[PDB]
Amino acid sequence: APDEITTAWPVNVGPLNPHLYTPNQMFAQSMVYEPLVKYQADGSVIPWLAKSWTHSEDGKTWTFTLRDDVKFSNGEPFDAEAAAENFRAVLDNRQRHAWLELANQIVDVKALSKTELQITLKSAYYPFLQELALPRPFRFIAPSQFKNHETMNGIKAPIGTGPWILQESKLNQYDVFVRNENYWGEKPAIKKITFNVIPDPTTRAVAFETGDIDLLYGNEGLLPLDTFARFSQNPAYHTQLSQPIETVMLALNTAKAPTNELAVREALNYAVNKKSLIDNALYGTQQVADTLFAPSVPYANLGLKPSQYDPQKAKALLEKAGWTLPAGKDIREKNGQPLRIELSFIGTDALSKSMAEIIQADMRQIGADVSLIGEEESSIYARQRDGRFGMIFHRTWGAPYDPHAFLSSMRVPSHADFQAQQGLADKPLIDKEIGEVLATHDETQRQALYRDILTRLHDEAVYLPISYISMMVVSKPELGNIPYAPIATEIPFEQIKP
Ligand SMILES: COc1cccc(CN(CCN(CC(=O)O)Cc2ccccc2SC)CC(=O)O)c1O
Ligand SMILES: [Cl-]
Ligand SMILES: [Cl-]
Ligand SMILES: [Cl-]
Ligand SMILES: [Fe+3]
Repeated sequence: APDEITTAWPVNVGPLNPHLYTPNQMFAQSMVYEPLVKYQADGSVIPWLAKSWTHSEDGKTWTFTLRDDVKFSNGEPFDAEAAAENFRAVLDNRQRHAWLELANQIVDVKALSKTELQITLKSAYYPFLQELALPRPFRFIAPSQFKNHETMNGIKAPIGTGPWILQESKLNQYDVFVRNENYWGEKPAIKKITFNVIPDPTTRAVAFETGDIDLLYGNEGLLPLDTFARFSQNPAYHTQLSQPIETVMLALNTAKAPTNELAVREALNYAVNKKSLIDNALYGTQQVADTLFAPSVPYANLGLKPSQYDPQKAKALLEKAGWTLPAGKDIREKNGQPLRIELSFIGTDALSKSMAEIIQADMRQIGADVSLIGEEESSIYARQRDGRFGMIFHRTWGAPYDPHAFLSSMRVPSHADFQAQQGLADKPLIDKEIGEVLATHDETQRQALYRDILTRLHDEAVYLPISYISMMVVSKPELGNIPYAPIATEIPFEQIKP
């Protein structure tokens, strides 16, 4: 049928517990579960499950007036008690949500009536509404589907208020969603969506070519980029490449030799020809990045000075810091110690491996010996959390996370950014200012704090920005134009109209 589509994802969507993370997939949680307020491309939120709201003068007490016509997909009512119970269930697992500062800011949540929901905060937390709008954890499952009045230990059926319902799941095979015929809002034109589980990018491309699937939708890893380019010229297909959504970069460990030295990090930031990397490894499909955040990101248009590709300058910086070349050797030494840096990445990720090889080659040209450490995903994440890396591939989070939530998370010791920044003398000052910028409502001070944080991170060369990457699409032409969601990690299936 023309109102049924088949697409793909590298893994299953997961159990669709609205309040937990891996192996739950965010786009799928957002298909079934809904927020109080909904994020818009212009950075604002609109009323959603909450039709209106007010707050006290000190900005600590918030009162939401909820819709009274919304039902969970199983018929049960959505009301303020249901919402309040969801906030309780999330915060009963509060430690797990440390990365998201709203989870530490919420003091109290209670239903004042069927339609009035009161939320109290520790402080006037300015990104309050934006974080309520995220795919997780603050979305709502039917309280009847709690397990012993909790969700942190599992749920029963994944019953949301959203436009899609999970029909069935087969582990390592597929997931099937259908349209919610009792949805409170606009009904999707598509009636059924099947997700084929296809972990390999080449196999996803082949699946599209043979006609097994109708739609591919994802970031730069969706399919081989040379294949994507070929597809974009093939009149039998339709392809799309969005405007950039987030940054891909290296994080450099300021607490580990030799990346503990500023001169070394500065030299590394001059050593990479990013334009050539992109044209060589990314088939020319992405944009060069000079800064942690693109100048188009809120609060990030700061006139930060780019470190352009300049091997001569990279060498000079290293020479001045005492890293010089021994007779008949291409790798620099200082105090007998070679300039050796470990670059860790997911070993089975062909794109990461390709970029890593380019980075290694470019840095060898200025006398730095980069050793490639390709490992399984679990081992790489363990390295991120504990700072067992010299350089590591990393990325920002896209809207609405960038920049406030990404910066917020830099304070959390179990994250790559904290670890990479751990060796900076100004790290406590940075973490203090990150705390302040989230709670300030002096707009002038807020901009000044973002400027100081991002400028320190830039001047200290904590990162090696590589690319601003885009969303891409491959689809059967009959599906028409495929729209993008304001939230970079969501997929607007309900907006597709064949
Ligand atoms: C595509 O994945 C993301 C897209 C945009 C933002 C994030 C950041 N996540 C931050 C929290 N995760 C950790 C991380 O991505 O660094 C998930 C998480 C939270 C608490 C405990 C464990 C984990 S997975 C290690 C948001 C989320 O997953 O809901 C993403 O992981
Ligand atoms: Cl989890
Ligand atoms: Cl995952
Ligand atoms: Cl139970
Ligand atoms: Fe995450």
